[PDB]
Amino acid sequence: ASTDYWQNWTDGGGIVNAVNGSGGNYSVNWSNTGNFVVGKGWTTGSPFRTINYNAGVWAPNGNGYLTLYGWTRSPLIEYYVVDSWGTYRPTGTYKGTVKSDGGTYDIYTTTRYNAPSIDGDRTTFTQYWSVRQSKRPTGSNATITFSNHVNAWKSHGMNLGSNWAYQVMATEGYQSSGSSNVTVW
Repeated sequence: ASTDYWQNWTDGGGIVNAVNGSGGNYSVNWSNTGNFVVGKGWTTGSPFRTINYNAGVWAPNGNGYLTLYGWTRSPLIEYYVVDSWGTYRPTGTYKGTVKSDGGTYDIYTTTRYNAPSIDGDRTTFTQYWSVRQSKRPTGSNATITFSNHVNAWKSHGMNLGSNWAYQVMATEGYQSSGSSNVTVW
Protein backbone atom coordinates (compact mmCIF):
# COMPACT_ATOMS: atom_id res chain seq x y z
CA ALA A 1 0.00 0.00 0.00
CA SER A 2 1.67 3.19 -1.27
CA THR A 3 3.23 6.13 0.49
CA ASP A 4 2.14 9.60 -0.61
CA TYR A 5 4.48 11.64 1.52
CA TRP A 6 8.09 12.72 1.33
CA GLN A 7 9.58 13.98 4.55
CA ASN A 8 12.85 15.80 3.90
CA TRP A 9 13.93 18.14 6.61
CA THR A 10 17.32 19.35 7.72
CA ASP A 11 18.25 22.04 10.18
CA GLY A 12 20.93 23.00 7.61
CA GLY A 13 23.85 21.53 9.48
CA GLY A 14 26.42 19.82 7.30
CA ILE A 15 25.29 17.83 4.34
CA VAL A 16 21.99 15.94 4.12
CA ASN A 17 21.55 14.44 0.67
CA ALA A 18 18.11 12.85 0.45
CA VAL A 19 16.93 11.09 -2.70
CA ASN A 20 13.21 10.75 -3.20
CA GLY A 21 13.48 7.34 -4.88
CA SER A 22 10.99 5.08 -6.61
CA GLY A 23 7.68 4.75 -4.79
CA GLY A 24 8.31 4.18 -1.11
CA ASN A 25 12.07 4.07 -1.61
CA TYR A 26 14.42 6.75 -0.45
CA SER A 27 18.02 7.03 0.49
CA VAL A 28 20.07 9.50 2.44
CA ASN A 29 23.73 10.28 2.44
CA TRP A 30 24.67 12.62 5.21
CA SER A 31 27.80 14.06 6.68
CA ASN A 32 28.74 16.19 9.62
CA THR A 33 25.07 17.00 10.11
CA GLY A 34 23.03 18.86 12.65
CA ASN A 35 19.62 17.30 13.00
CA PHE A 36 17.60 16.11 10.05
CA VAL A 37 14.68 13.78 9.48
CA VAL A 38 14.11 12.18 6.12
CA GLY A 39 11.56 9.54 5.22
CA LYS A 40 8.71 8.19 3.22
CA GLY A 41 5.23 7.49 4.41
CA TRP A 42 1.84 9.04 4.48
CA THR A 43 0.59 12.62 4.68
CA THR A 44 -1.94 11.56 7.32
CA GLY A 45 -0.89 9.12 9.98
CA SER A 46 -3.21 6.47 11.24
CA PRO A 47 -3.12 4.66 14.56
CA PHE A 48 -4.18 1.62 12.54
CA ARG A 49 -1.58 1.62 9.86
CA THR A 50 0.72 -1.35 9.49
CA ILE A 51 3.95 0.06 8.13
CA ASN A 52 6.17 -2.14 6.04
CA TYR A 53 9.70 -1.29 5.27
CA ASN A 54 12.91 -2.71 4.07
CA ALA A 55 16.06 -0.86 5.00
CA GLY A 56 18.45 -2.09 2.33
CA VAL A 57 21.05 0.20 3.80
CA TRP A 58 21.17 1.15 7.44
CA ALA A 59 24.64 2.57 7.87
CA PRO A 60 24.70 5.48 10.32
CA ASN A 61 28.27 6.62 11.08
CA GLY A 62 27.48 7.96 14.51
CA ASN A 63 24.13 9.02 15.81
CA GLY A 64 21.12 8.18 13.61
CA TYR A 65 17.73 6.54 14.11
CA LEU A 66 15.84 4.15 11.87
CA THR A 67 12.39 4.98 13.14
CA LEU A 68 8.74 5.31 12.41
CA TYR A 69 8.31 9.03 12.88
CA GLY A 70 5.31 11.30 12.94
CA TRP A 71 3.23 13.97 14.50
CA THR A 72 -0.18 14.63 15.84
CA ARG A 73 -1.78 17.87 16.90
CA SER A 74 -4.30 18.17 19.78
CA PRO A 75 -2.15 17.39 21.46
CA LEU A 76 1.05 18.22 19.60
CA ILE A 77 3.18 15.05 19.77
CA GLU A 78 6.24 14.01 17.87
CA TYR A 79 6.41 10.25 18.07
CA TYR A 80 8.81 7.44 17.32
CA VAL A 81 8.99 3.73 16.89
CA VAL A 82 12.75 3.28 16.77
CA ASP A 83 13.81 -0.01 15.25
CA SER A 84 17.50 0.69 14.90
CA TRP A 85 20.01 3.41 15.51
CA GLY A 86 23.69 4.11 15.31
CA THR A 87 26.01 4.83 18.15
CA TYR A 88 23.32 6.17 20.44
CA ARG A 89 20.12 4.58 21.65
CA PRO A 90 17.53 7.24 22.35
CA THR A 91 15.67 7.10 25.67
CA GLY A 92 13.58 9.18 28.02
CA THR A 93 11.24 8.64 30.94
CA TYR A 94 10.62 4.95 30.99
CA LYS A 95 6.99 3.89 30.93
CA GLY A 96 7.11 0.17 30.29
CA THR A 97 7.58 -2.10 27.32
CA VAL A 98 5.53 -3.20 24.35
CA LYS A 99 6.08 -6.31 22.32
CA SER A 100 5.43 -5.79 18.60
CA ASP A 101 6.65 -7.32 15.38
CA GLY A 102 9.01 -9.76 17.13
CA GLY A 103 10.68 -6.99 19.05
CA THR A 104 10.50 -5.70 22.57
CA TYR A 105 10.41 -1.92 22.80
CA ASP A 106 10.88 0.27 25.78
CA ILE A 107 8.30 3.00 25.97
CA TYR A 108 9.50 6.54 26.76
CA THR A 109 8.29 10.08 26.92
CA THR A 110 10.41 13.16 26.55
CA THR A 111 9.47 16.78 26.22
CA ARG A 112 11.09 19.28 23.94
CA TYR A 113 11.31 22.90 24.91
CA ASN A 114 12.19 25.93 22.79
CA ALA A 115 12.00 23.45 19.96
CA PRO A 116 10.65 23.83 16.45
CA SER A 117 7.47 21.80 15.90
CA ILE A 118 5.97 20.41 12.63
CA ASP A 119 4.24 23.71 12.38
CA GLY A 120 7.38 25.85 12.55
CA ASP A 121 6.66 27.33 16.00
CA ARG A 122 9.57 27.16 18.48
CA THR A 123 7.58 25.73 21.31
CA THR A 124 7.12 22.89 23.78
CA PHE A 125 5.79 19.44 22.94
CA THR A 126 5.91 15.90 24.10
CA GLN A 127 7.60 13.05 22.32
CA TYR A 128 6.37 9.50 22.52
CA TRP A 129 8.82 6.72 21.98
CA SER A 130 8.93 3.08 21.49
CA VAL A 131 12.60 2.18 21.19
CA ARG A 132 13.50 -1.40 20.42
CA GLN A 133 15.59 -2.85 23.23
CA SER A 134 18.13 -4.12 20.73
CA LYS A 135 18.54 -3.14 17.08
CA ARG A 136 16.16 -4.78 14.72
CA PRO A 137 17.96 -6.64 11.93
CA THR A 138 17.79 -4.65 8.68
CA GLY A 139 17.80 -5.66 5.00
CA SER A 140 14.66 -7.79 5.06
CA ASN A 141 11.03 -6.75 5.11
CA ALA A 142 10.00 -5.54 8.51
CA THR A 143 6.58 -4.55 9.82
CA ILE A 144 5.74 -1.96 12.42
CA THR A 145 2.30 -2.76 13.71
CA PHE A 146 1.82 0.77 14.87
CA SER A 147 -1.49 -0.04 16.58
CA ASN A 148 0.51 -2.08 19.15
CA HIS A 149 2.53 0.98 20.06
CA VAL A 150 -0.54 3.19 20.02
CA ASN A 151 -2.29 0.79 22.42
CA ALA A 152 0.71 0.48 24.68
CA TRP A 153 1.27 4.23 24.72
CA LYS A 154 -2.42 4.78 25.52
CA SER A 155 -2.02 2.36 28.48
CA HIS A 156 0.68 4.68 29.80
CA GLY A 157 -1.29 7.89 29.36
CA MET A 158 0.50 8.68 26.11
CA ASN A 159 -2.48 9.66 24.02
CA LEU A 160 -1.95 10.83 20.51
CA GLY A 161 -3.59 13.89 19.08
CA SER A 162 -6.87 13.73 17.24
CA ASN A 163 -5.32 15.55 14.29
CA TRP A 164 -2.88 13.29 12.51
CA ALA A 165 0.01 14.83 10.60
CA TYR A 166 2.47 12.81 8.52
CA GLN A 167 3.70 9.38 9.44
CA VAL A 168 6.91 8.21 7.87
CA MET A 169 9.58 5.54 8.12
CA ALA A 170 12.48 7.82 8.78
CA THR A 171 16.20 8.22 9.02
CA GLU A 172 16.92 10.84 11.62
CA GLY A 173 20.45 11.94 12.35
CA TYR A 174 22.13 14.03 15.03
CA GLN A 175 25.65 15.35 14.63
CA SER A 176 26.61 12.51 12.38
CA SER A 177 27.40 10.99 9.04
CA GLY A 178 25.98 7.92 7.38
CA SER A 179 24.00 6.25 4.64
CA SER A 180 20.52 4.82 4.60
CA ASN A 181 18.41 3.31 1.92
CA VAL A 182 14.91 2.49 2.98
CA THR A 183 11.80 1.30 1.17
CA VAL A 184 8.39 1.98 2.82
CA TRP A 185 4.92 0.75 1.98
